[PDB]
Amino acid sequence: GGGFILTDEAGVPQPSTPYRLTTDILQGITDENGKTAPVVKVEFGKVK
Amino acid sequence: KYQGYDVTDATHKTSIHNDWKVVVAKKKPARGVTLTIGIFFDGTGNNRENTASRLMKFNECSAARQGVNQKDAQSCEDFLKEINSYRGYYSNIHWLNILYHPDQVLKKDQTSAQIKTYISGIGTGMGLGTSILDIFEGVVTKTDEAMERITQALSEFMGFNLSPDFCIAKIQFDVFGFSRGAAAARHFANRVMEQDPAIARAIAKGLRGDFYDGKPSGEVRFLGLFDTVAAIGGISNFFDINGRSNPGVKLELRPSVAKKVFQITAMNEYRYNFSLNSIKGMWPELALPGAHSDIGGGYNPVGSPLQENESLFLSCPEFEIVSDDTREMDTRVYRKAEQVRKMLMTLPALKHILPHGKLTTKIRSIGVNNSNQRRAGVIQKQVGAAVFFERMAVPNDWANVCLRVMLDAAQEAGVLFEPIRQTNTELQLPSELIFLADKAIAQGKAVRLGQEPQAFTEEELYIIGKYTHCSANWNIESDGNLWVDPTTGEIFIHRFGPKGNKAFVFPNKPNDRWIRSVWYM
Repeated sequence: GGGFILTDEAGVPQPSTPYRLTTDILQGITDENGKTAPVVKVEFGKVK
Repeated sequence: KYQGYDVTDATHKTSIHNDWKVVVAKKKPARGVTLTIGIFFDGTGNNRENTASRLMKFNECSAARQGVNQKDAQSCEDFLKEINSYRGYYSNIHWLNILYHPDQVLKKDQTSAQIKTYISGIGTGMGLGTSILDIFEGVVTKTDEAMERITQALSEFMGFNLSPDFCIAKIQFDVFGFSRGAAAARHFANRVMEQDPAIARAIAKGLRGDFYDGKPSGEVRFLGLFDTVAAIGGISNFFDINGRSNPGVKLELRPSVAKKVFQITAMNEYRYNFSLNSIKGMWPELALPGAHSDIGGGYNPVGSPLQENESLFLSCPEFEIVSDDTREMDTRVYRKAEQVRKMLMTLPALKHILPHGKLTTKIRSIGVNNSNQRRAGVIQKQVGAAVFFERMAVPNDWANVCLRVMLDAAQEAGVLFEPIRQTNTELQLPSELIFLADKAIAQGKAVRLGQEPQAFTEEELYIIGKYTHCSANWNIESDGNLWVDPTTGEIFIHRFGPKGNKAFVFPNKPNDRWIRSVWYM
């Protein structure tokens, strides 16, 4: 198991980025600490 | 307004640590691309009509609902066979699909893209009732198939664009239909107006969870309708299935159903089973000379093996038994047929179609076996009379004009279409029809600008009458999967297989007085 954590080049995690983690596909949106859902490569979507 | 994350390292190790690994990614600007999905709801095309649709046409048009007993119906069939299934050609929805500009890989600066989708037509013993009910409810089922096809098209588009540098800022729809794809198209537009959750589900299942801005179910940019016929036939008189309620088809187009809506209408479509759902008064509607498949396409070219040759009963053939001495031209059926012929020769509905073929009254005379009268010395004959129209090699070039009118309307609405080139020789107009097409295009502009189109003159309407097909006729067809009650007209599906009988329908019978039934909104 495990997961990913999305941050900027400077250390500010990104709150509501979409993601797609593939090992089977587990889609979702990162948490307030920019953390994926627990489960691999991750594809991050776009935000407004 | 949109942002993406460029990821240097994007992989990790699973384990019992269950460790969470930072993924530093820089914040990149993201384009907002307006993605338009072209929804193309066809009618019948380069396909034959399935049995269920043809049997649906029995409703209200069987030989029993008319005063045609089974003996007279078989005599009508014999008459037609002695004077002289159908596969159609590519419709205008096919050509609009081929010409709808597709976007596969976006450019570095492209902020608007187009993808396209094609949905086929509705019609293309135990199951037979279920099949006729499937055709009866075909509009909503086709909108559902459109949702699945939208998912597939979005998957293909985002498979051509891997690791996107853009966000889809809007999902637009260009919905095009021909008649039962036109009701379907209208239904689809209403589902987009009602923001149906199935549409948003399909967009999400095609984008695979990717964020898209705008209304979650999208918006309709252009609604292009060719001849809205919600139902071709019915189930009201079918004993097996009439219990089912009408399908929840939404055909009313409120001022926010789309940004631009355009309908072309067949001015010379007169069949009973093909009644118009008109948008006149609410949205721009162009009435154009021609039949149903002369507005939406579907007639094979002159030189094909499937060339359209019209040998049509323009009156219901009428038979009566008389004495063999009696002259065929001194019979009630002949007088009725001649009355119908002289009515049709003055009818303005066929004013421009009849001068391009021969209109005659055709007489059939057979012998009648009656031994009882033979002993009395009376020999007897069955004399039937009908009105026959014969026209050969009807060109299909007026659906290209209707195509160009719809292309002009859509291009005004903002839709991008590939140019019609000399490469497309199926879309090239005869010289006789070139200037007229311009006039037709101008007429479309007039109805789109709210004005009144400059109508075609009678010389121009004659030249167009070379190209319009007579689709309403009294030719009889038969099927062995039904039995129609001779007294009530109720249809009974043969649920255990054909019983060897023949049930007779006039599938393309004209509406009464040769005036099409129009349902306004």
